[PDB]
Amino acid sequence: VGRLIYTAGGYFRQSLSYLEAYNPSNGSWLRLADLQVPRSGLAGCVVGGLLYAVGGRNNSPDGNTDSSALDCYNPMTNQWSPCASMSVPRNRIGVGVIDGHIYAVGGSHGCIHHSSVERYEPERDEWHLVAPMLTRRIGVGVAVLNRLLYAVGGFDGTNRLNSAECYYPERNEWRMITPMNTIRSGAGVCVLHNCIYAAGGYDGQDQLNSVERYDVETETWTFVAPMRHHRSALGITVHQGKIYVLGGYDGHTFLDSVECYDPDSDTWSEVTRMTSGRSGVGVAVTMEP
Ligand SMILES: COc1cccc(S(=O)(=O)N(CC(=O)O)c2cccc(-n3ncc(C(=O)O)c3C3CC3)c2)c1
Repeated sequence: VGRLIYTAGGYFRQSLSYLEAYNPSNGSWLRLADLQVPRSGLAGCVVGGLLYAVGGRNNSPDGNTDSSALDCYNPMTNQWSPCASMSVPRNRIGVGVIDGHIYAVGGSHGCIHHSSVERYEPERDEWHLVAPMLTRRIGVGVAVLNRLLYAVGGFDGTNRLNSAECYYPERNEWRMITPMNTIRSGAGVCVLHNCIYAAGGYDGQDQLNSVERYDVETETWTFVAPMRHHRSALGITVHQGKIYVLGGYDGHTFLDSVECYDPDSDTWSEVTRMTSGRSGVGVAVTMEP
């Protein structure tokens, strides 16, 4: 009990510093301490009850600065603290947590599209590079299932991708998995039960409302019910057995819509609205502040 969905950063006209937390138990939103530096295209995650904001870019009227930053938010104090920075700036990043360690995957630095991957050790406050992906990927969806790390879709600098790959930590090795049925860059990727879900994204022509899931045992991708809204650069998380998608861009509007997927009924429903429309947020779940 007592866990909230935190959304950090994002974009609307410029990169944002907002940290806001939604309580599914009562529908309330809380505005919390702003990020020290505005950022869009970041990712969020939680280790040990602390929220981490990783990478992104500060797009402002006076600049576009890609971020190598790792910042830690403590709900007990409502304060952000800098942690060790990554080896390289990573905008349009994806992240995943394995056994208390944060993996930062891909992303861009200027016109460079990274295949590199690095791993953070909170206990030592250190990053170290691990094996790079087989493909350069920005706008990459990342999730962890059964202590394996998945990198899904994205953009390699020439093509948006339907491909996906998996990292096996004990071998420090990446291997391709079955590709998705749809090209997706800037999708929301998460894990629910024994499947990796890829929701939304951009296929090179349109923002998508379709959603597909990879069953790690059968190695197949299957479509589930589509979202009500097409969206790219959405936030996503799982809470109490349901997927939540937050914001994104539908080709016309920066959405404030938050939708919730119930896997038992295979249905999406609108559950709340963010306080303002935005895309490119980082999202994670931890205890209320
Ligand atoms: C029109 O304004 C917009 C519209 C949507 C999002 C933003 S954003 O400020 O949130 N943002 C812009 C940036 O960093 O350029 C961002 C963040 C994460 C990933 C991605 N991402 N990565 C690759 C692709 C693709 O086109 O294949 C995309 C885009 C999402 C499909 C972009 C600004």
